[PDB]
Amino acid sequence: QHILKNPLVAQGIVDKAQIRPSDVVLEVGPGTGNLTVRILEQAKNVVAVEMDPRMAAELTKRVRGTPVEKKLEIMLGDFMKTELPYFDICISNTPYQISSPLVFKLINQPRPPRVSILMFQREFALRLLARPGDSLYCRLSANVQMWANVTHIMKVGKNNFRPPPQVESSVVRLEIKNPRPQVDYNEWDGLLRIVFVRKNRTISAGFKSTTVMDILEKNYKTFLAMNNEMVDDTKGSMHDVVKEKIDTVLKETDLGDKRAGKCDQNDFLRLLYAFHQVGIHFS
Amino acid sequence: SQVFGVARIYASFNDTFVHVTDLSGKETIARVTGGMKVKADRDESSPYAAMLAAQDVAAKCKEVGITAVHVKIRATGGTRTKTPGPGGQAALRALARSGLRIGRIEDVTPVPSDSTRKKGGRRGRRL
Amino acid sequence: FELSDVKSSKSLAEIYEDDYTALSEELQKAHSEISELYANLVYKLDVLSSVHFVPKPASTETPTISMEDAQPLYMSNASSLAPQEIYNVGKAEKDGEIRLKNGVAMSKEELTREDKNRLRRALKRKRSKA
Amino acid sequence: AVGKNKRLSKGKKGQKKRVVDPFTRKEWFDIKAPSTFENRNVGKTLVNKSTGLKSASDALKGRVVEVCLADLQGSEDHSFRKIKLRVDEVQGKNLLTNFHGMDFTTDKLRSMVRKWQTLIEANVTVKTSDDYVLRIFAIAFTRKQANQVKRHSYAQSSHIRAIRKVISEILTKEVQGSTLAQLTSKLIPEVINKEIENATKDIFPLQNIHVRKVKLLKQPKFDVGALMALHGEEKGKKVT
Amino acid sequence: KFESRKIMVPPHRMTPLRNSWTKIYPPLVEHLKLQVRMNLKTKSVELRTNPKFTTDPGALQKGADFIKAFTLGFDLDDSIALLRLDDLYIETFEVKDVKTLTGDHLSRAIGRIAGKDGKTKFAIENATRTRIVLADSKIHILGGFTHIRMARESVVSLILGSPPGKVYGNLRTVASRLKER
RNA sequence: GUGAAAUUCUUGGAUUUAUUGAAGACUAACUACUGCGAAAGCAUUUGCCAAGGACGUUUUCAUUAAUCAAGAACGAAAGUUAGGGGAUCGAAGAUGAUCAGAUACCGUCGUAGUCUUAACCAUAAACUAUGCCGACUAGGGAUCGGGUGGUGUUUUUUUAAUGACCCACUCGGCACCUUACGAGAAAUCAAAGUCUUUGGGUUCUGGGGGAGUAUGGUCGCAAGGCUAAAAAAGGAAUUGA
RNA sequence: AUUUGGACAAACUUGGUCAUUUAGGAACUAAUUCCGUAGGUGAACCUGCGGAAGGAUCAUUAAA
Repeated sequence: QHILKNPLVAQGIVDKAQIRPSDVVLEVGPGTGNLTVRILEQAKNVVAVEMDPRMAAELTKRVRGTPVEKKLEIMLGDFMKTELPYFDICISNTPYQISSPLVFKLINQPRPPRVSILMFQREFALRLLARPGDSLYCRLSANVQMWANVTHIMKVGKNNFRPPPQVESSVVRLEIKNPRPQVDYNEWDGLLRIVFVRKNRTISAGFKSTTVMDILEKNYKTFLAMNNEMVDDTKGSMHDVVKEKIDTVLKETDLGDKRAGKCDQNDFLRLLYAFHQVGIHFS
Repeated sequence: SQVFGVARIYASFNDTFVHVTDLSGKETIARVTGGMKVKADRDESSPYAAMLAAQDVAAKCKEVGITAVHVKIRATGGTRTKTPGPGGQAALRALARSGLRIGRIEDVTPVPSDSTRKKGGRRGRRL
Repeated sequence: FELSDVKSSKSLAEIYEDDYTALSEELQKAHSEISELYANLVYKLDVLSSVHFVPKPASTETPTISMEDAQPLYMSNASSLAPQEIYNVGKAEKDGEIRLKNGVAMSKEELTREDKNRLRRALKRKRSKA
Repeated sequence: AVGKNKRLSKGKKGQKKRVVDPFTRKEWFDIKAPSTFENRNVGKTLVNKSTGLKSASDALKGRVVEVCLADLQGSEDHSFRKIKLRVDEVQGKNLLTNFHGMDFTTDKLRSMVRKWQTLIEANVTVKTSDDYVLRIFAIAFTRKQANQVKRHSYAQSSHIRAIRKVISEILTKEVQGSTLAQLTSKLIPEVINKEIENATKDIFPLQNIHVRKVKLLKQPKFDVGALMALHGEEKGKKVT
Repeated sequence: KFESRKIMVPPHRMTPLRNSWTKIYPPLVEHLKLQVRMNLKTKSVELRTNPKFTTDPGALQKGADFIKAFTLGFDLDDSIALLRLDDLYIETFEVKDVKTLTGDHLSRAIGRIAGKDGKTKFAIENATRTRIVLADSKIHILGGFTHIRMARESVVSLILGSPPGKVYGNLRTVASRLKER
C-alpha cells in the first residue's frame, strides 16, 4: 500500500469538496484517517467502507473516544458487491483498478450523489478529460462525457506519495448530470464499442467488420421477428443485405467516413437516432 | 520367434501418453495417461505416473502376448520443445525393468524445418 | 544464510550420501579452541598476578574410563531421583473430573451446587490472579 | 486425473461395459517382404476381426508398415537406415508386402550435421521405368583435405550448383534406367552414392554423401502376378 | 539371451572420452556386469547384457543413462552419481524454445545466465543441488525432478532478463525453504 | 492449463494411432566476431531479366574533380485508403481463477492487425550515441574475393572442363590483436594522431540539473440559471463489582 | 356441436373454527535499461509490434 505525506493536499481535498453540513459521505479506503476525521468534523454523517481488517482496526482504535464516533460507522467487505446507501459526496483514494468500476457504479447509482471527488492516475485522468480533437479519446471518455460533466482540480506527485509509485496521480471532481438523459445504456455502449474498435479508421470500415455486421443482423432480425415482419430474400448473406441497409444509413447521414476521435455527442445521437429509426438496436 | 510391438511414448510437458500399436500403427493395442494412472493434476507429468503406466501397459502387452517391442519416444515437438521428458526417461527405465525385450529405441519427435510464430510474444512465453 | 558461487567440492553422489547419513562441528571446534586458549591465557594471568605457585592447567577413539565420579558410583539413578520430580499431580484428563494439587479429585456430577459455586469462585479468582 | 477432487464435467455421463473382447476377436497376420530382402518374414499385424474378409483385405491394403535395413538384412550397420513398405496382397495369414519409401534416423542426421562444413541437398523428382512417381532427397557434406590448414571447409556456390546438377543428373539417369525392384537392389549396398562420389571426385572433396529420403508419389495399376513374382496355387483340407 | 545398446559420441566429447576412458568402465563392468565395446570406427559405445553373467533388468538402461549424461556434457562423478541413484533425471531445453533472441542479444544473454566466471551457475547448482551444462542453445539440467524444475524456473528468469541481485534474493529464499525441508 | 485449480470439450470417443488431403504462412539447424547491398535490408530449388562490386588488361579519352542550399530517389515496424485471402500469432475486447504468494500475476476465445495489390504515411538506441573528399604516420596474425609464381598431394587419361588442399606474393575488403612516437578528462583513440600558438579542399551548428518566482507573450477550457437535517457509566463485564 | 336439472364442486372473497410453527418481565441450570509505433474500462500503468545495451562468458572442443 501507499500512505499520503501531505495534510495540505488533504486540506485542498476538503476545500474543493465544499461540504454541506447535511451530508452523509461515503469513503472507500479511508486510510490512516486524516480525511476521515476531517469529513467527520465537516459533515453530518460519515460512512467508511473498508476491506482491510488491520486498517479498519487501527482506524477504530484511533477514532474510539471522540464525539463523532457516534456519527462514524465502519462497514466491512467488498463495497463493489455489498449494498451501498445514499450519499451526497464521495471521497476516496483507492487503487484505481477498483476505482474505474467504482466510477461506473457511482455513475449508475440510483439517486446519484450531487458532487464527488476522486483520485486517479495522471494518464487515467487525462484519458477521462479527453475532448474531441484530442488523442486520448476513448469509450470511457465518451461514456463519462455523455452521462456527466467533469472538472479538473489538481495533480499529485509520487515523490509526495509514500512510498513513491511509478505512475503520477491527479485529483478530479465528478458531477452527475441531473436529470440523466434517457439514453439506453445498452445501445450507447454497443455503439461506442463499435465506433471505438479503432478510433482513427473510418466508421464505414468499422461497420465493415464482419462481427458487428452479424450482431446487428441478428439484432435487426429478432427486431423484425418481434415486430412480426418478414425480410426480402437476400441472394448472398443476410449480413450483406443489412450491410447494404446500414450503408444506406451511412450515406444518408453523411458521417460514416469520418474519424472517430473528432465526432461529438451530437453526431453520436443523430447516428443512434438514425439507427433506432431504421430499426437497428445494439441490444 | 518373438513378436514385436510399437511403444509410442508421447512425453508431454504436463502429460505422458504410453500408447502401443501393432504393425503399421493401425491395430491400437493399448493407451494410457499419467493423470489416469495417478489421479492428480500436478502429477500428470510425474515419473511415478510413468512408472505405473509402464508397468500396466507391460502387463497388457504380456497379456496380449507381445514379447519384444521397438519403443519410439516423441516429445511435444511443434513450435514447443522437441526434447522428451524425465517422465519419458522414467517410463523407459520402468519398461526396461518390466523386461519386455527391447529391440530398438527411437526419438521420433516432429521437428519443424521452418515453422510459424509461437504463442509467446515479444518478451517471452513463460515466467 | 548465504550461498557460495565457487565450484562445489563434492559431487551429487557425495552430497547425497552426506544427506543420506551440536549446532555444527565448526562451531563446536571453534568453542573448543577458544576455550583452550582462554584456559591458557587465564593461566598466564594467574602466573603474572599470583603470589603463590600455580602450575600449568592441563595438556591440550577407544574405550576410556572416567576416574573422578560426581556420584558415589553405587547409587541407582532411581534412588537419586526425588519422588516429587518423578510424579507430580495435575488437572484430571476427564473434564468431568477436577484434580487438585493436594491430590483430591472431584466429579462434576457427584457435587452440590453450592460447592460448584465456591469452586467456580476459586477458579475465577485464581485465573484473575493469573 | 480421476481423483475425488477432480471437478466433474459433462464427460462420462453415459459409458459402457468392457465386453468387446478385442484381443480375442482380433487376428494376427504375418506380413512378408519381397524377395529382394533376406528376412522377408518380419512382423505380424492384427486384423480387427474375421467376419468381414472385405474389412480384413482393405485394412491390410491400407497398412503402411516401416522397418529398418539392419533388422531386415541382419547387418546392423544399417541401423540408421529405415524404409516403409505396405502390404499389397494377402494369402491365408500370409501377406505380400511392397516397398513404399525410405528415410534415415534423426539422430544419424543430427550427428552428420556439423559446424565447419557445408551441407548440400538434392531433391529430384522422377518417374521410374516401372512408372512409379518418386521424389528423392540426398545429402552430402563438404569435408576437408588432409593438407587442410583451414579450420573450415567451405566451397563456392558455383561448385555447389555444379555438384547439385551433377547429382541430379546421376539420380535421374539411374532411376529412369531402373525399375522398382532394381532401384531397391541398387539402394541396398549404397553403390549409388559411391558413384556420385567418384563423379564429383574432381570438383571438391566431399563426405557423408547419402540419399536421405524416398517419397512415393504415384503408383501405377495393380499387378498381383507381378507382386507374386517379385515376392517369390493353394488347395483345401476337405472339411466335412 | 543377450541384450545390447549403442550410444554415439561427438568428437569434441570423444576427446575427453579418450582422455579419461580408464575410469568409465570400472563402475559399470564390476557393479553392473555389462559388456563394453567402443567402435572408434563408428564413434559409438556398445553395452551387452549376458544372461548368465547378469540378471538385472534396469542395469543396461542405467548405463545408457550414464553414458548419455556424460556425452551430453556432464562430468564423470555426477554421471556416476546418476548410476548410484535411479531418480536422477535430466532436462534439456533451448533459448529459442523459451524466448527467441538474436546474435549479440543472445551473446549478452549467455553472459548474463553464466554470470561472472560461472558464479551464478555455481549458485544455481548449489541451491537446487543440480548440475548444469551450458551449450550454445542447448541447456542441460541434471538432478531431482523438482530440483531441476526449480532450476528451470530460475534459468527461465535469467533468460528473460532477471537482474542477478533479485535472482540471489529468490535463490536464498528457495534455498531457505529447501534447507528447512 | 498454470505456481495452483478453473473455465474448454470428450460415447455422435476427444487426446492419441495410422492413412491422407486442403489451407495459409515460414525458409531452421548449416550460420560465421562470414557474405552482399547507399541505408533500411538481404538465407528453399531452378530459370529469366537486367544490374553491381572487386581483380586482371601495353583498351579508351584527357579534367571531365570534391563540398553542396533548391530539388530528387529510397527509407524497419506500426498506422491511414481501396482489394484479396486470412493457417498461425495477435493493441482491443470478452471471460475462468482471483487462490495465501507474486518467491511461481495467467487460462481461453477472438476483431483490427500480421501477409498481399494499388497508394500514402517518412519515424527508430534509423548508434561506430563520433561531417565529407584527400595525404602521411606502428607492427603481428587472420580470413573473404581476384590474380600471380612455384611446390607438392588429391585429382585425371582424342574430353567437353584441369578442380581441391601447400607455401611465397599481390591487390581489394570484413575485421582481429598488441603497443605509441601522438593526444587526452580519463576511458581511450592508428584516429578522438600529424612537433609549444594553430593555414590540404568543403556543407552545418553553438556561445547541466532541478527547484522557486513574474507573465499582455501565446493558446485552449468551461459551468449553472429554483434545491433544504438538527447530552448520555441512561457504560463495560465467560474478565466485573 | 349444442341443451335441462341435480350432486360433487376446484378456486376466490368475506370472515368464524381449531391446529402447528414462527422484545418486557418472571425462574432455573451451566460456566534490467532505452527508442519508435499502435492500443487499452477491475489502469500506482499495461499490452502488441519493430528496433538499441548505455545488460556480468563458466567448462569441452587439431588428428589416430
